[PDB]
Amino acid sequence: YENVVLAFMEIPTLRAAGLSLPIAGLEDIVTGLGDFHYNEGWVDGADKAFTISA
Amino acid sequence: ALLLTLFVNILRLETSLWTLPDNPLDISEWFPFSLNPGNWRNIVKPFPFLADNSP
Repeated sequence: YENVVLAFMEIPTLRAAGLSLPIAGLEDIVTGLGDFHYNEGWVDGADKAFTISA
Repeated sequence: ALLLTLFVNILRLETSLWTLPDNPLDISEWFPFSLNPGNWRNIVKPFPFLADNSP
């Protein structure tokens, strides 16, 4: 039972579909990465930040 | 073992609701209108299990 319950989180994003970005020409045009993209990235856990706020 | 471990995480990333067969990497299980892979970014190449001679 230890580290089974509430031990992991996945947080999604709008990056694939589209967003405005703080880059010249992208501030008012919705653009996304495309259907082909990198899927996941591990947030580093050595200081336990995810237990204060994920 | 590696291709199934990859495939199970591809199913997760394409958010599939498909029930696993007894062997998920047998192509005979993927059709008709079963796996519905037509929109996917990534897939595993299926193969017959009795021919796999890897250690």
